[PDB]
Amino acid sequence: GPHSLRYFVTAVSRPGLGEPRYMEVGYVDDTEFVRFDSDAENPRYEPRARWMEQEGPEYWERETQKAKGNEQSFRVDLRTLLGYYNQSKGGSHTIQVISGCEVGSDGRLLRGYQQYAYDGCDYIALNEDLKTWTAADMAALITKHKWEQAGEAERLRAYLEGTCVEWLRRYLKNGNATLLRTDSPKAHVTHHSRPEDKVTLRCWALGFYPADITLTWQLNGEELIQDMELVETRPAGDGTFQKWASVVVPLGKEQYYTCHVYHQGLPEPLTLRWEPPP
Amino acid sequence: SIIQFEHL
Amino acid sequence: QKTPQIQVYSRHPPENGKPNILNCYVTQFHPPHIEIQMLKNGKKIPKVEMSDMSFSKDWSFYILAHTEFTPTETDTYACRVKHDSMAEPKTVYWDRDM
Repeated sequence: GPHSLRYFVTAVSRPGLGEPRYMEVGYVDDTEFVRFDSDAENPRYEPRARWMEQEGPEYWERETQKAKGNEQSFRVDLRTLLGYYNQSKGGSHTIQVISGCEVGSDGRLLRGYQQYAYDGCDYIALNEDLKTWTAADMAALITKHKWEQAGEAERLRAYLEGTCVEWLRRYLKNGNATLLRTDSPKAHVTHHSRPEDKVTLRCWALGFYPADITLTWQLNGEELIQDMELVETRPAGDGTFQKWASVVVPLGKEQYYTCHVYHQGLPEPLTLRWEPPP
Repeated sequence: SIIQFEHL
Repeated sequence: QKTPQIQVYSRHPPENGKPNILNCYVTQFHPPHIEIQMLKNGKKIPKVEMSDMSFSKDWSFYILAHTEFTPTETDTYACRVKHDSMAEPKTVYWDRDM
């Protein structure tokens, strides 16, 4: 399948509390493999996956010094946007960046990303053609003209097509088999009281990786989308994930409902029913 | 390897 | 500003008398500054470990707080979050069926 290398960047000013916090977090196929935090006692790039430790001391020193120069660039950027938006030097503000590439099975670039955000709202983004910019407001228009004059879109097309893909394949050689690891969900149904003649049937999916999963409740063969309750997928804390879905059913009609678990680790979708003890 | 960012 | 969404749940299926992990999963909040406490019978738990903060594709941040605990039949647990989006700290109570 396709692969991706993406970097999530955060720069937060905190006037009166110290220097801005800067973070660089890298993901291979949505999996964190490197992270830089300026608030550490020693600010250095650190591997977040054991398979990144084969990379030599020159790689870590090159990335660390690059992050530190990026941090200075963001410190300047936070001051610039105070002028763009006519904001005071006393407030805290956030700059966020998503940067990276999506690569297909043939090794060719599928999608390139360079997206910015200021205080949680879109600021500017590189368009899918990798030649034009989409600016979200008047302040972003200043950045757009500045970047158009300097050919910045030109500079990222070269990085996204060349540098990003080459690093992604280099990282993939060390961690390709690790990223494909899956853990299938273990599932069961629980039974809970409801007022009067109703009961709740809760279908659990536990200990699965990756996080993508689908849980459905069926009366006969009809999916009960409008009537069920479900929680957002959540981490167990040990690397796996959890999710549940529940429906309120009439008392005595529990055996009329079926739960279905769809996960990429399963040979075929799981089918479950409420099962009372002997 | 993350890109070197350009000023806004 | 975006209001945090909170889930309080155990890592393993809860069994009274068996050591476990209680999680407080806080998502969809902006700005990233946040304060998260875990309470036992209304009283702050002193050792609460925090995961590194990450952010999503809609730009909102998320983080996992957890603490070792041994559930009992009558002990009540909760997670309290202070964030600029809300006038008030928000408290979410652990429901062992959820």
